[PDB]
Amino acid sequence: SKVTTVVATPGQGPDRPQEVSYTDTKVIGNGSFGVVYQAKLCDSGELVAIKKVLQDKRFKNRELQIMRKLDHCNIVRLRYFFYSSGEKKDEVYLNLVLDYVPETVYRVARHYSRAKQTLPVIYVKLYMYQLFRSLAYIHSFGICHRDIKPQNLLLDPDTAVLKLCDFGSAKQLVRGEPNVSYICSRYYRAPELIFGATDYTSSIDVWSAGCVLAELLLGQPIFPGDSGVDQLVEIIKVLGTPTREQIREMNPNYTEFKFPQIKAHPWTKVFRPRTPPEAIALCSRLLEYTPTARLTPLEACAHSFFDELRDPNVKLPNGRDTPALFNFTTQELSSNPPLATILIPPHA
Amino acid sequence: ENFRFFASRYC
Ligand SMILES: [Cl-]
Repeated sequence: SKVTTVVATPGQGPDRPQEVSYTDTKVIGNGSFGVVYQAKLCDSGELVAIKKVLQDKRFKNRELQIMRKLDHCNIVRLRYFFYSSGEKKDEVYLNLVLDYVPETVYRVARHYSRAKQTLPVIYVKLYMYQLFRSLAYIHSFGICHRDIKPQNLLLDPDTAVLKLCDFGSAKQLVRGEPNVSYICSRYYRAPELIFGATDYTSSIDVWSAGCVLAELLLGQPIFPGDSGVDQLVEIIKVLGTPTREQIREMNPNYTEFKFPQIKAHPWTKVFRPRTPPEAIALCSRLLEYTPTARLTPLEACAHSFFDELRDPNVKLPNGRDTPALFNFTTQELSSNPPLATILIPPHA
Repeated sequence: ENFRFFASRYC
């Protein structure tokens, strides 16, 4: 067994560097600045993932600064960080040591879809609720993730615990300070991003979250396409042509362009006939052109679609307890504190 | 496909 030691700083708690030892290193994925490793910490036996991110000498790394201040059961935990060399010669890389989670929402979704089966709705409810909580939490700091997609939703399939990860695009949005439009991944981008807006809000994450919900209900992405124009055609086929008033809420530079002229498809026909009507209702309040008309994450947690999760006797299909769903904090509740009446049921 | 990890219990 090859043991490796490094000097590293705890992700949370005091800034005192400590000796960290790990072993059982093995490649588990590919990253944008080098491959991603798994390792086992010698002191606890816990598995971690180690991701390289490449340090800017001019700026503090934004992802590291965000990760150090987040503490939530549905967000991946930063255990340690340290600097090293790596792929490119002479380059210094930031290494983020994250708690390892073995699967993703995308893996589970593809497993059902390949089998031509639909994900059981109880899991759709559990996953989407946990994602909306993670989003309520980061949004309460003003932090927008900007790359919500199924592959960024870590999942422990045994316990049904979901954790949001990959904050490499996240940013604290400030009104009246522009943001690059080129973030968020194909299939999940809000139409104001497709239109190249620089003045969007955290509601781009809610659109992406609606895309994930629709995907879980359909067994395939709802707005596929390799170009923004192909993606927009799929959006227009569902929502219909945006009005000039809607376009001006998305990007007013686009109001006078020629768009495909298409009537909205009825929401009840977008999904299979036996899709639960509350899921369709929820989806229709997330996939809205007007960004301010989309539900907030906290409003989405309180939606009727999630009422089964507030039932005292709800259980996982495998017979286990559901994960923690009601340990809201003042921080997490701050966008609308008296939603706790729905959010925290009596037995909590 | 577009998977995060190389390995999975579902493949
Ligand atoms: Cl994945």
